[PDB]
Amino acid sequence: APDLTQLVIGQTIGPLIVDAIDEPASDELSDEKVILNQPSTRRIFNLVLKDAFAKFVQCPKNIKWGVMMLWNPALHTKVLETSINLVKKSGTFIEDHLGWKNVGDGWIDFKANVRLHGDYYNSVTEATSKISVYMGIKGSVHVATKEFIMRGIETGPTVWYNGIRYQMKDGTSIISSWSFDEGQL
Ligand SMILES: [Hg+2]
Ligand SMILES: [Hg+2]
Ligand SMILES: [Hg+2]
Repeated sequence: APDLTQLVIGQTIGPLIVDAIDEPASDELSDEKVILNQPSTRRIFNLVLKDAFAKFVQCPKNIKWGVMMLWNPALHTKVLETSINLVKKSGTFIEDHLGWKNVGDGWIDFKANVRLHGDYYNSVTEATSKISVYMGIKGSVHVATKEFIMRGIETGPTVWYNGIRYQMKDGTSIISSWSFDEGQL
């Protein structure tokens, strides 16, 4: 297990470089009447890390959050399920800030800064680590028809692992792939 607790910006550690070191329950979400009456979407955030990162820090390659987002006059977020690699019930999905406007025909266009978190327990070291994903999302909602369109991720996703932002040694992302498609776990 590498010691990742005393790092500085710019350092190389194994196959990685350190880019940064200072990381930045409503009843409504569980009421099928609210879900019926409001624009909502159920999505999976599927994260696949590169092998060299995953093996080095001893964190599994594939992490998934099953989430819901709901628009309710505003943007409400909830983790429904996580992949079995994350500590049970440790997943969180939070909206930090939101901007929106009416664009006519009863549509609203929005951008939000959101973050996912979860804990991972290493059974060899018996230590728990924190995974964080920051992203800026864009969407559109139509309250009358209850339509919620996810129009993509504009900033991020940016992964922090135990409060450190890594890149590969060659400056590329530690992420192999990600998706934020409709679905549930
Ligand atoms: Hg990880
Ligand atoms: Hg907010
Ligand atoms: Hg990670």
